[PDB]
Amino acid sequence: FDIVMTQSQKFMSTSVGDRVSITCKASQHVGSAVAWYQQKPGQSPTLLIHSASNRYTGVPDRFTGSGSGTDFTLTISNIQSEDLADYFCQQYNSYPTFGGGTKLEIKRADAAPTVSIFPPSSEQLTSGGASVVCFLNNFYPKDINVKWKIDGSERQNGVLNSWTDQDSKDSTYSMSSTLTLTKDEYERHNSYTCEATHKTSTSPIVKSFNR
Amino acid sequence: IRCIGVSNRDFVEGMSGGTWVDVVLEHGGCVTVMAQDKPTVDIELVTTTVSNMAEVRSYCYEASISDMASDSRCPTQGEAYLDKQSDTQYVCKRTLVDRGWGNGCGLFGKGSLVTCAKFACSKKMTGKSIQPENLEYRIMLSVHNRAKVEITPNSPRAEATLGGFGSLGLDCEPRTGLDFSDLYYLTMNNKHWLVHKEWFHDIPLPWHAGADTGTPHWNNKEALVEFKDAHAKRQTVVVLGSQEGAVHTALAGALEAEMDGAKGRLSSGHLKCRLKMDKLRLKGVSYSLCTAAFTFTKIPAETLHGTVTVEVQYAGTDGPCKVPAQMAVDMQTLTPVGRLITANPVITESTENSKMMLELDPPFGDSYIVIGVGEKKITHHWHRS
Amino acid sequence: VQLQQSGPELVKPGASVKLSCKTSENTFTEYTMHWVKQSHGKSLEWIGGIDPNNGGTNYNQKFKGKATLTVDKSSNTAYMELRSLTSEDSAVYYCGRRDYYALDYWGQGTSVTVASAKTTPPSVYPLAPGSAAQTNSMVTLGCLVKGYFPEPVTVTWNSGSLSSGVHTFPAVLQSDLYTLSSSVTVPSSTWPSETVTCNVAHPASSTKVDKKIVPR
Repeated sequence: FDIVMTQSQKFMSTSVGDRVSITCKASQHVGSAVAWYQQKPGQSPTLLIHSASNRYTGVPDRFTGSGSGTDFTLTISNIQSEDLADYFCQQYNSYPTFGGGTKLEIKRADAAPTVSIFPPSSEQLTSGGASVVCFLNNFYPKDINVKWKIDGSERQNGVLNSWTDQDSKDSTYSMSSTLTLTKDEYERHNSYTCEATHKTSTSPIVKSFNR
Repeated sequence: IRCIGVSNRDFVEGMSGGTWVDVVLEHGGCVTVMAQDKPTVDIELVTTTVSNMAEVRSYCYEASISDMASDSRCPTQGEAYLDKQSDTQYVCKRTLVDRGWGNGCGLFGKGSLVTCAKFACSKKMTGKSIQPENLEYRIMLSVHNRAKVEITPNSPRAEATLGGFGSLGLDCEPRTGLDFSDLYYLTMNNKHWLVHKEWFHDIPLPWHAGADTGTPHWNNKEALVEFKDAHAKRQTVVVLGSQEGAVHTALAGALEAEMDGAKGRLSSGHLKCRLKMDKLRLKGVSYSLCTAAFTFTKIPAETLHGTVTVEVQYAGTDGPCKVPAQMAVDMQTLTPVGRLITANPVITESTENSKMMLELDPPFGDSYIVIGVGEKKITHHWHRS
Repeated sequence: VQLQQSGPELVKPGASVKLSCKTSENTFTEYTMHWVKQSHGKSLEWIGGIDPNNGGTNYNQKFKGKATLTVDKSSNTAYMELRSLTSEDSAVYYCGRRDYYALDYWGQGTSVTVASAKTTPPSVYPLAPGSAAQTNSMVTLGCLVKGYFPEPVTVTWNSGSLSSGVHTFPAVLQSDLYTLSSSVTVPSSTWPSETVTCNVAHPASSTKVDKKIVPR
C-alpha cells in the first residue's frame, strides 16, 4: 500500500527571529522513518532532518525535527530571511511518500517599489517589435497595481506581469510589467508611463519617458 | 501358612511318583502343588526383573537456549546464511522481512533473514526397551523353610534346598513367555512407567537415539524452541519452560513401575515350568504318632477354593510327633474319604501347648474331620457344595 | 551537488525519452540512485530506485511500465527511461543518491516538456534608461528574453560576477511562447562607465547569447 503524508498548512507566515512549527501527519504508523526537505525557489531540495529528529550535515540547530508514531513536527527557531522555502516531509518506512509541501513566507516592514522604465531596444524595433518594460523592485507587501498610460490614456492589452518570489535577503517582492506593441503602433505616440499604486503611498509612484 | 488369604490362587494338583506338572505362574499368585509321599509344595512367582535395559530414546522436557545470531540481507541481494547453520547443535529459521531506508537498506522490499540458536538440555526423560534376555524371575518355593531361586532365561535351571526336606529341582522358560515386544520402560525424573511403544514414538518433544557419549543430537528441537517476530535483522527466540507437568497430566494412567536399584521390577509374569522333586524327603516318617489330645483353637473355616483350614493345639510332651489327621463318613470305623492338602503333618515344637494349622480337601457332601486317634479325638461336621 | 543530470528535453506526445544522472568521484559503490518527479503544484513523488552493483531496481507502482531504470557501472551513470508520454509527464525530474539516510544528494533536475510544438529560440534585448537618464545615486539595467519555447532558460550577469542586486522574473507563456525579463541594480559610477552584459542561455534550442547594456 501507499502511505499518505498530510501537511494541513499550504502556507505559513512569520518574521525574522520568530519560531514556526510545520506539522506532518502520516495516515499510518511509520515510526521514525521520516525526513524533511528544504527547497529554496529555483534550487533543488536538500536534506534537513532525518530519522525524524536528527538533522543532516550543515543544518543549524535552529531546525529541529521531532515526532513519532504518526505525527511529526519540523520546528524552525530564530527564522532568518534566507529560510524562506518550501518544506516537505517524507516517510521512508514503506514506499517513499512526500508531504504536500508548506511554503514559509516572511513578514516584515512595508517598503516602496523601485520603479524603472525602459523604451524598446533599438535591436527590437528593427524587427517590427516594440516592448516597453516596467520594473518594480523590492516592495512590500506583495499586492500592487500597475497601470500603463500612453499619452494619458490607459492601455490594458498587450501587458505581461511576472512576480518574483520573496527575496532571500530583504524578503521583498520585485515585480515586472511588459507592454508589448507593434513598431507602428508604438511610434504613433510620444509619452509612455507606468502608474504604481501601493500601500506605502497615497499617490501612485509614476515613471515616464518621451520621444 | 501360604495361600491362606491370597486371592489369585490356583491349587493345581500333581502326579504321585512321576515328577512332572503343568505349572503356569503369574505375578502375585500361588500354585499349591502337592504330591505323593512327599511334602505338599507351594511354587509362587513373586518377582520379574530386567537389568541392562538399553536406551531406545530420550525426550528433552526442559530445554536451555544458547548463543544466537541473525544474518540479514537487503532486497535483491540474495539469501542470508550464518556460520553454524550446518551445525547439528543449532536450530534455525529462515524468513523474509520488510526492508527499506529505515532498517539500513537502499532499496525497499523483502530482505532475507536467517536466525540460529544453540540447543541444550536441562532435563530429559528416557525410554528403555525390554528384551527376553533381560527378564529374570525370582521364585519362592515353600513347604505347604521356604527357599528362593532365580531363573534367568540364560540359565533356566535352579535347585533350592529346604530344611530336612531335601531339595527341589526346577527347569523352565517357555521361549517368549509374557513377551514385552511392545511396552517401553519410561523413566522420567526418578519416577518410572510402563508405556506403549506407539504412544512413546509419537511424543511432541525433542529426542535422540541411544545413550549419550559426547553430546546427543536432538531431533525436532523446534518443539521447545519458538522463533517469534522478526524485525530486519533481529528475530527473537524463546524456550517453552519446563514440561514436567505437561507429561504428568498425560501419564495419569500408564502402569507405573518401581525399581531398586537400576533393576526395574514389573508386575507381570507367566512362566511354564517342569520341576523334579526326587531329592524331596518328607522329614521323618520315623516320628512317633501323636498320643495326646488337641483343640479347635480356630473354628474350621472354609477357603474360597473349597478346601478347609483347621487350627489345633497340642497338649503333650510327646512332640516332635506325627499328627493323626483325616476325614470320614463312616466314623465307625473308620477309614478316610477325602485327602490332606497339608499331607503327612507333624508337630515339631516340643512342650508344651503347641499350635498348628492344616489344610484339607473334603469330599462332596457330608463328612467329619478327625484330629487325633481313639480317645480324646476331635471331630467336626462339614458339608461340601 | 555530486550529481550531474542531463539537460532539459522537448518530446512530442507519444514519444519516449531517456534521462541521465552521473556520480562518484571515488571508489565507493555502496550507495543507491533514486528518481523523483516534481510536477507543478510543487508536489514531490518517488518514481523508483536502483543499486548500481547488481542492478536491483524498485519502481513505484504508479510508474510501472512508464519508467525503466538502468545503470552503467563503469561510467557511474544511472539512466531513467520514460515512454508513451503525455502532458502529465511534463515536469522536473530530479535524481537523488542515498549513502546513509533518505534522499542525501539531489541533482539540479531535468525539465521535461512533452508537447508537439517547434523549438523556438529567444529574442534578446538590452534595457537601458530612456529619454533623459535622470541619474540617481543608483541605476538599474534590464535584460529582455522574449518569445521562446520551451522553458527553461538561464540568465546571469557578467558571467556571474554580478549576482547581488539581480532579479530573474518567472517566465510567462503567451500564444505558445514563453517570455521573461531580468533586472539588475548597480551604482551610477560604474554605468555606462563600465561593461554590463547579460548572459542568456536556452538549452532546448541550443543557445548562448550575451547582450551588453548601452545607453545611446
